[PDB]
Amino acid sequence: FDDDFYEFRSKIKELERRLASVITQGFDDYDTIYGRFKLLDNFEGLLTRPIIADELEKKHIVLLEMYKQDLKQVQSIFLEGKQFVDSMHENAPLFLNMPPIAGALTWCKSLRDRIQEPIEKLAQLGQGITEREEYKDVQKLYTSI
Amino acid sequence: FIDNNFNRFRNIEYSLKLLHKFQSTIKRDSLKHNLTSRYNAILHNYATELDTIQRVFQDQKSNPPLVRNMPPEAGKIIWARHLFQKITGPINIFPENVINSTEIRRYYGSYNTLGKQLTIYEMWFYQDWVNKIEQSKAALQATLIVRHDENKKLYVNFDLEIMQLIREAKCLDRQGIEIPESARIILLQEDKFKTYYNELLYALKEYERINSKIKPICKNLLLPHIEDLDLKLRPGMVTL
Amino acid sequence: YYWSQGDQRKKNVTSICWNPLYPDLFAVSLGSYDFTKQRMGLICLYSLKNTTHPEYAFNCEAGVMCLDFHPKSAALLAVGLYDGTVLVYDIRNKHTDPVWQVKWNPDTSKNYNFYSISSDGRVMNWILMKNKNEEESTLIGLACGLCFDFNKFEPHIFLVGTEEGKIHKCSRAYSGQYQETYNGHLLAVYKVKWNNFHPRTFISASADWTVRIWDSKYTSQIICFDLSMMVVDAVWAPYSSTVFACATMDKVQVYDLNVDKLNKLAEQKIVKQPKLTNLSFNYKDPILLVGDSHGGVTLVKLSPNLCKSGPEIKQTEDKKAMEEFKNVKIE
Repeated sequence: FDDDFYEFRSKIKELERRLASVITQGFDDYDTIYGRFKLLDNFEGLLTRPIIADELEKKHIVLLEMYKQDLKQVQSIFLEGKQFVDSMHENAPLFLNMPPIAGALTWCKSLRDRIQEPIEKLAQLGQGITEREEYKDVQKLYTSI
Repeated sequence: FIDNNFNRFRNIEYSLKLLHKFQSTIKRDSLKHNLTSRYNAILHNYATELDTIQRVFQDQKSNPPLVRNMPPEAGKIIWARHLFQKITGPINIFPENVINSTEIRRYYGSYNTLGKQLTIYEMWFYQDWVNKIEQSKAALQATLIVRHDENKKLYVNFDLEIMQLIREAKCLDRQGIEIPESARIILLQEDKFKTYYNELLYALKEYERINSKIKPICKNLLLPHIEDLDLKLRPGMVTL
Repeated sequence: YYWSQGDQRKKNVTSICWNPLYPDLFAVSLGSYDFTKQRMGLICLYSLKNTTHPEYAFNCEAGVMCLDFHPKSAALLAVGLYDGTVLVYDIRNKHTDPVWQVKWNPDTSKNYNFYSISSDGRVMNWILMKNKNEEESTLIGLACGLCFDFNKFEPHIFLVGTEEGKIHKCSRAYSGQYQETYNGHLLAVYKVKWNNFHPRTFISASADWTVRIWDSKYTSQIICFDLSMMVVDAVWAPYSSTVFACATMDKVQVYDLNVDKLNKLAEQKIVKQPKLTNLSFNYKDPILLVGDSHGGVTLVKLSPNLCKSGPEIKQTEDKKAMEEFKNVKIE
């Protein structure tokens, strides 16, 4: 059994290393949230193997930190005009097509959906950490948001 | 080959490796006799190597041409420590095989004298070194390091502080010496200072490139924009 | 006789290397102590038939070390900067830790990977087709030693001698896959090479002046050989003979284990200039080239010791088996 294991663990781990390199590729491939999440919803049948959870449990922390920034960036976009154009809950009505309150509500709807999307992911595994403590810390804040 | 026990090598300790090779021979107490005659060659070439070590120490660390990333003091104390460790091997192999004849003890006397002297000299270098930084900081470096600013170019104010604390933390960590809290934190702050000075360097060079391209034409739409690109820095922000 | 003193009268030779693409081409690196002269850092290039002075050079005030060349052919030049950064230059053209070692990993499909061991031990590696090279690509391996030798046949595996007195081994799949240590003599080793012949034989040399035949197939070293000046540069000779060489203090001690015992086969002091620095043998001719601590260059030729031509060639695998026999003898 232990020679079985000496050989098999080393080799199966070298294969888990291709899997971990593709955990790295997760970000290494795309620049945008849904490119990254194309690749993340790509790794669904991945969740049945507790060999990826190693580099997951490793990479999860930094991934959570990066994701938390993006949600806070969305909140900053909501409450403050961004650099490329002024975007705010006030929504300065430069041009009117439908009610101004209506346009502002559409903007806020888009943003709240953008906020809800990552939250559900973290409770999961392929895009989450199975509700670790760091997740609860991020979660209280962004739930308040 | 009992003579070859040394002759295979020009070093005592490799002769001792061959002595350790000779384990089937320990059944007969006649090699031990030749071993007893050879213990003197052991001690004598040990003495030769440490006399070379002595002329080495007499040429203290400042004399040889050192090429590295270690301050003179850290290199000095580490070279003294390494010489002490190089001496320790001999002075420890010395007893328990030739204690009976005590020639080894006669030589261990001088070697232990050299060791105590090395301890004292290291202590002196440390008196010159350890609190040197504390004095430097508490006098002229920990009193609100002035951030780098510009009048015509970037003026560095505490580059010396930067380099000093860098080398301090690096060598203390490498040699396993305790780093004071003050040293560690003014080091972190120097890391901040250096990163920010590099970024401001890049920004000023950007303005320089833009001006290098504007001035060939001297257009009166971009020259006033250049004038508008002027800013003012008050003393309150020199500690940001 | 090409004894180059381009500036380098106040410099000190840090490295000498040859070129496979141009077998008649050699590149040298030096470090200067006097800043009152031409420039800072050094990479000099010159051929065997060219004028004594370096024919081509690269001018800047940047101290440059950790020099290596493009593996397929001399088209790209890589250097590991003193501040942990890395630079690359087109040859066909006009961090709180320094880097210690550098290596190309030849991937013929495209650009060729770059590995730099830093002065703390940790290894970095990356490569990018855009060479203006951007260190944005990066990978980090938990490495403890400074000079990492790689396995000739299987480049992913590597070893190193650490200051802690051991010789670690590992590979590229995991930086923690195989974290045992070679304990041939178990000393603080600072040099490693590999026998450029049939076996998977390597060598590791310690601060305690000890040389160590790490046979990859073993955990206990073969011939725990032993000689002063083993801290410094060691090398396998570009001959069929497994010739060894150590060199400091304008003195070279040379071993031809293919014809004699582990005692030194030759030794030579040089009176040209004191404190010989880095050397270079080329396979073509025994015009051995060397630098000095004064920055100058020189060369000599001793052809009678070229080759023995019968025992070195096909009896060398038998000689390595004989070294393993000497191990059984040690036991």
